[PDB]
Amino acid sequence: SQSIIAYTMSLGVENSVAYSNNSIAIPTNFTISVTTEILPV
Amino acid sequence: SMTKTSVDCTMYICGDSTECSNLLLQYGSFCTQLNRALTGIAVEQDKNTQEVFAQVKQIYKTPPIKDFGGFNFSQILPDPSKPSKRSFIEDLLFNKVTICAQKFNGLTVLPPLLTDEMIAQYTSALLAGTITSGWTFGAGAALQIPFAMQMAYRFNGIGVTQNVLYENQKLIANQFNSAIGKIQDSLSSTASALGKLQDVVNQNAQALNTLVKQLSSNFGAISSVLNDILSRLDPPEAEVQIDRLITGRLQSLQTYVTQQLIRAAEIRASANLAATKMSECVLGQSKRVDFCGKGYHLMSFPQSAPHGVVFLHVTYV
Amino acid sequence: ANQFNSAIGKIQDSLSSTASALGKLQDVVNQNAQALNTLVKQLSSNFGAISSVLNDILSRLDPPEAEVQIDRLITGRLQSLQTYVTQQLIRAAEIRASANLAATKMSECVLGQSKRVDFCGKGYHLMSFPQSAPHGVVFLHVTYVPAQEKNFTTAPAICHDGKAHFPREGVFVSNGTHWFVTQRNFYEPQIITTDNTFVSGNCDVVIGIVNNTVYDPLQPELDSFKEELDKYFKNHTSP
Amino acid sequence: TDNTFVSGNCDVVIGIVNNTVYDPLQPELDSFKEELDKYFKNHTSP
Repeated sequence: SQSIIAYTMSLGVENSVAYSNNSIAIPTNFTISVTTEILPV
Repeated sequence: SMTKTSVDCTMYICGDSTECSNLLLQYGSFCTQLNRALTGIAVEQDKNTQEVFAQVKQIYKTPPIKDFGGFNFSQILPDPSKPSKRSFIEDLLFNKVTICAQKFNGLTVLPPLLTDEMIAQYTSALLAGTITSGWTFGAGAALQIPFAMQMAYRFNGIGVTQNVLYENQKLIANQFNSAIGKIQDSLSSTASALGKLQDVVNQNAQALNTLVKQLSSNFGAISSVLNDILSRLDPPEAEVQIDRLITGRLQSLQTYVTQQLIRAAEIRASANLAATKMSECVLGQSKRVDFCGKGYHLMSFPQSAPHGVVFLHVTYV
Repeated sequence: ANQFNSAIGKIQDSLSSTASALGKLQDVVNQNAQALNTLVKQLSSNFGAISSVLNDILSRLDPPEAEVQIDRLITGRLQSLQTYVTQQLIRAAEIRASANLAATKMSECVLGQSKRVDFCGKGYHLMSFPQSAPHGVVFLHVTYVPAQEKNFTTAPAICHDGKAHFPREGVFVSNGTHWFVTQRNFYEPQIITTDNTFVSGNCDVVIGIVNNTVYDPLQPELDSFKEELDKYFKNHTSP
Repeated sequence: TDNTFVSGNCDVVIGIVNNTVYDPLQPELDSFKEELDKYFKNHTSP
């Protein structure tokens, strides 16, 4: 029941920013993230 | 980016000829390395376009209410009445900078993975996140901030105390809105304004025009046309004349691919500069001296353009 | 400490589980393998000569014809090295560029802390730890990423006595009944004081300004001395 | 005294100039001398 399908690519998940002239979002908690980046020398 | 070109050397050198094709097999990988080189260049064109424009994994959208503290972004933001989400300044960018023979001579041009609307959609997301949320959506979760409160931090970062914005906000908004009117007028008035991108379009046209014209070049043979050699000479003399065309057409492909690899390094370098300005001028505020235009950097507004990116840098002078 | 220790456990698992994880260095070995394989394979190519083997020319042809066939192999093999070395100078420019980026990330990410946006991983750069790899360098970038956002009501400035108070560090935020200053990279509320803010101009020029009472740490410190001052005079009226 | 900080004497700085540095606490203590002195003046009358 599997087959190769063709589709228009999604650019990312859609997200409208809740912008207002009297509201601000502030992070109440945080992530300390370790991210690998590899460069040839 | 620059025009994605795939050239099948099998048809370029030995266009519709089995006799010639059997002679090109005597040179082997020369045909292979030429196809691999142009395929690698084409693959890197989507890498360059994504490294510069695809810096956000969410499709950010602008609010229905445009209360940005008096700052008028209507010339840089999308226009829903249009079939594509281009701004007034982006329509000037694509209108100021502007084929059959190429495809007929074995030259194939590949479409970008991000279309002219998809590149403009990432530009719209970069504009929406920047104006509604500042740098925070690039470095983590998108944090909403009123744009006039965003500008105060911008001024603090360049050594201007936050009171200078709010005590002069009407003058600062009038200076930006008047300067954006001058961006529209300047870009609509000068034909050579996008000369940085017109050099990419002109380089691709001159390179592909040299690559097509070189098929008519004799290279010392009795004719440039393989069918005129085969129509006049037998299997002994025709191969001697065709080898002149194989060597010369082969040199014309190596000349084209060498110029495309060297120009691909220029486009890689320019896309890397655009990637670092997209992060540091658009997705942030740069304390780097003269990196996001002349003056003390407040912020930059990205706009898409033919084969490139246009930065509208806002600086305190 | 648990966040770093758990994230390093995830770096170990990711690097041990995915074969393509080091693809940026595997492309160096793969490019050199394809380049050197094409460079040797082309010695078997005829280039238009009667044979790819130089001894097959010398075994069959005299001093007149053998020189013509040998020049076919010299020209083609010479084009093989010119194509190879051209591709090696073009690739060496990519290795120089990537080594210069790694050198600037070593100095700014390992030898220091980088304020450059997205130069030392995604997030606010804390530190980077170098690890060596075949033909390259691996940077383990540690970044602070804001994760749990909460929406608050906010104001550009506070009005106290007809004077505009602006934040020193932070933003003005409301819990719904009270106002506090907090830093834009972590929600920690602080009392709106005369030390947390600075004064500039009247309360009419700031669009969206709000009214509240700004705490003066010196006010109870001098009011407690006002009652001592009054007891000092009362004590000296008695003798 | 809040806009500036102290470091060393007035002889070590080449080109230093004389001025009066305002102390925000000085008028706050001068008002305590004026209250004290007016309480004493009134207390001589009864």
